[PDB]
Amino acid sequence: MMIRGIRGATTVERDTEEEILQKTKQLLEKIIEENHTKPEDVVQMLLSATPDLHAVFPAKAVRELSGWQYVPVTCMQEMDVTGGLKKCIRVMMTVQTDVPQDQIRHVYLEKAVVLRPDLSLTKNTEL
Amino acid sequence: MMIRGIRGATTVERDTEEEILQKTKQLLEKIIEENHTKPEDVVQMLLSATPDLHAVFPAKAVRELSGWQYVPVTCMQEMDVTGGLKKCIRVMMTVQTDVPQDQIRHVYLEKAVVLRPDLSLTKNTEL
Amino acid sequence: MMIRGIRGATTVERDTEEEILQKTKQLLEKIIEENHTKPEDVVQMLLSATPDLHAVFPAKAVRELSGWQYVPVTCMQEMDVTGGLKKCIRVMMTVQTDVPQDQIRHVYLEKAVVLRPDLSLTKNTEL
Repeated sequence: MMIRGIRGATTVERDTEEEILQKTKQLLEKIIEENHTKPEDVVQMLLSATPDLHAVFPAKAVRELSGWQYVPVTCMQEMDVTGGLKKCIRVMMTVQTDVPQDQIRHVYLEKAVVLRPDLSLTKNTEL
Repeated sequence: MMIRGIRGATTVERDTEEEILQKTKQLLEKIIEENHTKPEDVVQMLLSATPDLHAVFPAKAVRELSGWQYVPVTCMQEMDVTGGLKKCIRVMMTVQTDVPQDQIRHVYLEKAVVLRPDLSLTKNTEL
Repeated sequence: MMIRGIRGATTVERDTEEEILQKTKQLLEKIIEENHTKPEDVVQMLLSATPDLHAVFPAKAVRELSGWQYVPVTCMQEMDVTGGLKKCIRVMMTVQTDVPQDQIRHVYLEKAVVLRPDLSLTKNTEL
């Protein structure tokens, strides 16, 4: 049937394997929870990292998640945009689903919450 | 019906936000003109930029295109190839469509016209 | 029919066009033979290269393979992980197939044999 991309993004405080794995895992887990995604219905996944992250391939966390051992995943370098979010891991998970495009739940965590499309910037936060 | 990739590429003269969004929008518009693509039929999109481009994520132009705000898109850095076309933006748009693979209209604009494969289906269907 | 990614990887001894095309073509042919892949059933392909490879886009091997000239493909840079495999080409081939996720045959050649899930761990018996 129809297939849909699911986006997510998250950040780490430091380029360490523990942080990259933990935050990638948490991001994937939230995407799964919000979209009700079963690993057998995942076509494939891509994860990107900004060029300030080198400790580990974030795909390791996907490969270790129980039940996800056959999900095809690979990584890539995000483009280096001047002023772009630093230490950022992004997902493109492709899933078989009947859920319409405008109801798919994309997930933005940690410092990537500023990437939510739903928000306008608050001009005065205090009064 | 089936899912198919549509490829595009374009270039800019300068690493500026207005040029990268303008040429990326024009490339998407041309893809829509030629393939008749409706945003809800797009599974997902990937945009790449050569590493001489840093001013903006080209995906911004997709996110701002009227009706396309729910199309999942993310970017990546293109490889740096010796002699590779400079200042180039490429797209891979994954869509649901019944158009056969050899009729999908891949779009090469600006200096990326040098990338077109110049295939001959008139001959390939025969010999 | 379901869509599924197929993963592959290989390596070259030298960053030359000749070796990159030779080893990418070998990798493609092996994926095709293990999965019985027909080009019209390929949605699209992505190929990544480590940042030590500049001589050619590995996608040239796909564009030049007989009957694959309408398979949409594009490339990206793999992320630079410390101690990541050097001179490595990775593939994500998206295909229409009824084969179960756990029976897809992912192909890892040359020095990328260490990326086989069943070999990646062998070193744990030794150090």
